[PDB]
Amino acid sequence: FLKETFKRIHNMDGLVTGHRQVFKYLERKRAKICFLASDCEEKQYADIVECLCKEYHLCKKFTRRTLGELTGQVRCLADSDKIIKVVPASACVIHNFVDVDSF
RNA sequence: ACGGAGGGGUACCACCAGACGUGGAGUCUGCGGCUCAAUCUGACCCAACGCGCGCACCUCACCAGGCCCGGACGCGCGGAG
Repeated sequence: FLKETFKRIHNMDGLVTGHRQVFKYLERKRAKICFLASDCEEKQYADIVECLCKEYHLCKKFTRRTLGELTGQVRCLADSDKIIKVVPASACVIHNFVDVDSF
Protein backbone atom coordinates (compact mmCIF):
# COMPACT_ATOMS: atom_id res chain seq x y z
CA PHE A 1 0.00 0.00 0.00
CA LEU A 2 2.44 2.75 -1.07
CA LYS A 3 2.17 3.14 -4.88
CA GLU A 4 -0.73 5.57 -4.58
CA THR A 5 1.46 8.58 -3.79
CA PHE A 6 4.35 8.37 -6.26
CA LYS A 7 2.16 9.13 -9.26
CA ARG A 8 1.96 12.87 -8.60
CA ILE A 9 5.59 13.13 -7.48
CA HIS A 10 7.04 11.99 -10.79
CA ASN A 11 4.89 14.55 -12.59
CA MET A 12 7.19 17.03 -10.85
CA ASP A 13 10.14 14.63 -11.21
CA GLY A 14 10.83 14.22 -7.50
CA LEU A 15 11.75 10.58 -7.88
CA VAL A 16 15.38 10.32 -8.99
CA THR A 17 17.12 7.20 -10.27
CA GLY A 18 20.70 6.33 -11.10
CA HIS A 19 24.00 5.86 -9.29
CA ARG A 20 25.54 9.17 -10.38
CA GLN A 21 22.40 11.12 -9.47
CA VAL A 22 21.32 9.45 -6.23
CA PHE A 23 24.79 9.92 -4.74
CA LYS A 24 24.87 13.65 -5.35
CA TYR A 25 21.29 14.24 -4.17
CA LEU A 26 21.88 12.82 -0.70
CA GLU A 27 25.33 14.41 -0.26
CA ARG A 28 23.66 17.81 -0.58
CA LYS A 29 21.37 16.80 2.31
CA ARG A 30 17.96 17.22 0.74
CA ALA A 31 16.42 13.75 0.78
CA LYS A 32 13.59 12.09 2.69
CA ILE A 33 13.93 8.35 2.04
CA CYS A 34 15.88 6.08 -0.28
CA PHE A 35 15.52 2.59 -1.69
CA LEU A 36 17.70 -0.26 -2.87
CA ALA A 37 17.85 -3.44 -4.96
CA SER A 38 16.80 -6.88 -3.79
CA ASP A 39 20.39 -7.75 -4.76
CA CYS A 40 23.11 -6.73 -7.22
CA GLU A 41 26.36 -8.15 -8.51
CA GLU A 42 28.65 -5.96 -6.41
CA LYS A 43 28.15 -4.76 -2.88
CA GLN A 44 29.88 -1.50 -3.82
CA TYR A 45 26.76 -0.13 -5.49
CA ALA A 46 24.80 -1.38 -2.48
CA ASP A 47 27.07 -1.39 0.56
CA ILE A 48 28.76 1.88 -0.40
CA VAL A 49 25.51 3.83 -0.49
CA GLU A 50 24.00 2.16 2.57
CA CYS A 51 26.68 3.53 4.88
CA LEU A 52 26.63 6.91 3.16
CA CYS A 53 22.91 6.99 4.01
CA LYS A 54 23.07 5.55 7.52
CA GLU A 55 26.07 7.77 8.18
CA TYR A 56 24.25 10.45 6.22
CA HIS A 57 16.11 6.39 6.65
CA LEU A 58 16.19 3.41 4.29
CA CYS A 59 13.89 0.71 2.96
CA LYS A 60 14.16 -2.39 0.80
CA LYS A 61 11.62 -4.04 -1.51
CA PHE A 62 12.44 -7.65 -2.36
CA THR A 63 11.14 -6.91 -5.87
CA ARG A 64 13.73 -4.68 -7.48
CA ARG A 65 11.51 -4.72 -10.60
CA THR A 66 8.67 -2.78 -8.98
CA LEU A 67 11.19 -0.02 -8.41
CA GLY A 68 11.37 0.52 -12.15
CA GLU A 69 7.79 1.23 -13.17
CA LEU A 70 6.81 2.75 -9.84
CA THR A 71 9.28 5.49 -10.84
CA GLY A 72 7.77 6.12 -14.25
CA GLN A 73 10.58 4.75 -16.39
CA VAL A 74 8.07 2.85 -18.51
CA ARG A 75 6.89 2.95 -22.11
CA CYS A 76 3.15 2.83 -22.80
CA LEU A 77 0.82 3.06 -25.77
CA ALA A 78 -0.69 6.35 -26.84
CA ASP A 79 -3.99 4.68 -25.85
CA SER A 80 -3.29 3.95 -22.17
CA ASP A 81 -2.31 0.51 -20.86
CA LYS A 82 1.38 0.00 -21.51
CA ILE A 83 4.16 -1.65 -23.52
CA ILE A 84 5.06 -3.86 -20.57
CA LYS A 85 8.49 -2.28 -21.06
CA VAL A 86 10.22 -1.58 -17.74
CA VAL A 87 13.82 -0.62 -17.04
CA PRO A 88 14.95 -2.25 -13.78
CA ALA A 89 16.07 0.58 -11.54
CA SER A 90 17.97 0.01 -8.30
CA ALA A 91 17.74 3.16 -6.16
CA CYS A 92 15.48 6.20 -5.89
CA VAL A 93 15.46 9.32 -3.74
CA ILE A 94 12.61 11.59 -2.79
CA HIS A 95 13.43 15.30 -2.78
CA ASN A 96 10.37 17.52 -2.81
CA PHE A 97 8.25 14.84 -1.09
CA VAL A 98 5.24 16.85 -2.32
CA ASP A 99 3.25 6.84 2.62
CA VAL A 100 2.38 9.38 5.30
CA ASP A 101 -0.41 6.90 5.88
CA SER A 102 1.98 3.93 5.92
CA PHE A 103 4.33 5.84 8.22
C1' A B 1 -10.29 38.51 -92.56
C1' C B 2 -7.84 40.87 -96.52
C1' G B 3 -7.72 44.36 -101.13
C1' G B 4 -1.71 48.89 -104.58
C1' A B 5 -11.41 48.29 -104.80
C1' G B 6 -15.37 52.38 -104.60
C1' G B 7 -18.25 55.59 -101.22
C1' G B 8 -19.14 58.22 -96.50
C1' G B 9 -16.71 59.78 -91.35
C1' U B 10 -12.71 60.56 -87.64
C1' A B 11 -7.77 61.58 -84.34
C1' C B 12 -1.26 66.20 -82.82
C1' C B 13 0.12 58.04 -79.92
C1' A B 14 -2.24 61.42 -88.09
C1' C B 15 -1.26 65.66 -91.44
C1' C B 16 -1.38 71.38 -92.83
C1' A B 17 0.85 76.15 -90.14
C1' G B 18 4.39 76.48 -86.35
C1' A B 19 7.02 75.46 -81.66
C1' C B 20 10.42 72.47 -78.58
C1' G B 21 13.50 68.65 -79.07
C1' U B 22 16.57 63.56 -79.90
C1' G B 23 20.27 61.28 -83.11
C1' G B 24 26.30 65.48 -82.34
C1' A B 25 30.03 65.55 -77.22
C1' G B 26 31.01 64.40 -71.43
C1' U B 27 28.27 61.84 -67.81
C1' C B 28 23.95 58.76 -64.75
C1' U B 29 21.28 54.46 -65.59
C1' G B 30 19.36 49.96 -68.26
C1' C B 31 20.10 46.60 -72.41
C1' G B 32 23.54 42.75 -75.68
C1' G B 33 28.65 41.10 -76.15
C1' C B 34 34.05 40.05 -73.67
C1' U B 35 36.36 38.64 -69.13
C1' C B 36 36.06 36.17 -64.62
C1' A B 37 35.44 31.54 -59.34
C1' A B 38 30.81 34.43 -59.90
C1' U B 39 30.15 38.58 -62.82
C1' C B 40 22.32 35.58 -60.38
C1' U B 41 17.76 36.14 -63.43
C1' G B 42 12.64 37.79 -66.15
C1' A B 43 11.05 40.92 -70.46
C1' C B 44 12.82 41.96 -77.10
C1' C B 45 8.13 46.58 -82.64
C1' C B 46 3.93 49.61 -81.19
C1' A B 47 2.45 46.03 -76.63
C1' A B 48 11.36 44.65 -73.60
C1' C B 49 15.63 48.42 -72.40
C1' G B 50 15.29 54.59 -64.04
C1' C B 51 10.96 48.47 -65.52
C1' G B 52 10.12 43.97 -61.88
C1' C B 53 10.22 51.07 -55.56
C1' G B 54 17.74 53.36 -53.64
C1' C B 55 22.23 46.12 -54.12
C1' A B 56 29.24 47.50 -48.83
C1' C B 57 26.26 43.34 -44.18
C1' C B 58 20.76 41.56 -44.52
C1' U B 59 17.90 42.01 -48.85
C1' C B 60 20.20 37.40 -52.36
C1' A B 61 19.04 33.94 -55.75
C1' C B 62 25.20 33.17 -57.78
C1' C B 63 31.35 31.88 -56.22
C1' A B 64 35.17 29.75 -52.07
C1' G B 65 34.50 27.88 -47.31
C1' G B 66 32.14 26.02 -42.28
C1' C B 67 28.05 25.30 -37.58
C1' C B 68 22.63 23.06 -36.58
C1' C B 69 18.42 19.51 -37.08
C1' G B 70 14.32 23.11 -35.74
C1' G B 71 13.74 14.11 -38.50
C1' A B 72 6.30 16.24 -36.54
C1' C B 73 3.54 11.55 -35.56
C1' G B 74 2.89 5.71 -35.48
C1' C B 75 5.20 0.16 -35.05
C1' G B 76 9.90 -3.12 -33.52
C1' C B 77 14.12 -3.01 -30.57
C1' G B 78 17.41 -0.45 -26.42
C1' G B 79 17.98 2.32 -22.47
C1' A B 80 18.81 5.13 -15.98
C1' G B 81 23.79 -0.80 -13.46
